[PDB]
Amino acid sequence: NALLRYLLDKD
Amino acid sequence: SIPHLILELLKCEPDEPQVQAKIMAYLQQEQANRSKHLSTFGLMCKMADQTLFSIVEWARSSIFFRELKVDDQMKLLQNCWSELLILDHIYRQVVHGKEGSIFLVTGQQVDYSIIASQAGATLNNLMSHAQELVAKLRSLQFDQREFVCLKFLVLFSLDVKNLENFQLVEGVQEQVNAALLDYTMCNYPQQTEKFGQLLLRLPEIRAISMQAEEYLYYKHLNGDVNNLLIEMLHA
Ligand SMILES: C=C(c1ccccc1)[C@@]12CC[C@H](NC(C)=O)[C@@H]1CC(CCCCCC)=C2c1ccccc1
Repeated sequence: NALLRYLLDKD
Repeated sequence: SIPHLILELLKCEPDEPQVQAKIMAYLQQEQANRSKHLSTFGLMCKMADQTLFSIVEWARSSIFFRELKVDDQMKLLQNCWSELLILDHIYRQVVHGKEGSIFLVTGQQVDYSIIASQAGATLNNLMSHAQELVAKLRSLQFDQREFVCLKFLVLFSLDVKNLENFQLVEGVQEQVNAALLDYTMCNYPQQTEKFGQLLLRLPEIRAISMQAEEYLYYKHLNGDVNNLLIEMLHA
């Protein structure tokens, strides 16, 4: 789930 | 008189008006870009999709959760995302709801007979069971302090396996449970049943949300629903 990991890491 | 822990959970709550104004704005622009030549079910999928973005942002910034590594964070949200949607829906009707009306995350109010005409049998059934939870919670005087506790009990679920830091999930579950038990005892001393009646709603909310997921996955395989909502259904 790339989108979810991105939403947790994005600055 | 409120346990310090419940205060810490309260300060992590988002500013409801700004979350709702943002979602309302997003949906307005999307409709502006569509030519006359999107069903009501599709609209609700868009609305819930945007609601998931704000749920992730909330959890990401919340106490305890922000100490977990990304992998553990992903497993928790993939297990409870639907429960958090349904719980926020229920609490929304408790505060702002009116019989015969449904209040949406956009602050809009809609008539039940309009929605029940279009939702279909399965969603009408699930909406009905949620309404029965609404009436029950309303008679218990469900308030915001009890709400945030249940939000964290849903998020930090013991059903989540293969976590690197399961001890934390277990600790949060235990301490939030102890704070809620203390909060209801001190603030509603004449309601012996309130604590248990609150906890007994979490399995019910779980069942409604798991059945809602299974239905939405069915609707996706039917071609009726690519965004965050899809990613969470597959994961
Ligand atoms: C899980 C939901 C959902 C519903 C339809 C499509 C995608 C997601 C929510 C969860 C809360 C969201 N709220 C919004 C969009 O304002 C959603 C909307 C809502 C209220 C009824 C609208 C149905 C018209 C087609 C849902 C719901 C509530 C109880 C039981 C089952 C589903």
